[PDB]
Amino acid sequence: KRQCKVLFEYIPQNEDELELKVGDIIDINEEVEEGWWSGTLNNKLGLFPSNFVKELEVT
Amino acid sequence: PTPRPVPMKRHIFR
Repeated sequence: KRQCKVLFEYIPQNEDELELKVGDIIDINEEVEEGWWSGTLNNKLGLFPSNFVKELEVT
Repeated sequence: PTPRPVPMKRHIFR
């Protein structure tokens, strides 16, 4: 898997976004655009801000 | 990269 850890809380600003809590581990799918990744958290697929996370070593 | 708790502008919706 490719994964990241949430560094800062993020309240979704839009309906297609994930809510982020510090220390959440997200399974990364792809980059939609600079700054914005899709991934899965607690069985939801959504978009999240990439500068709120730290990518982890693959493995 | 430095992570900072400011989200980038979005252009692609979904």
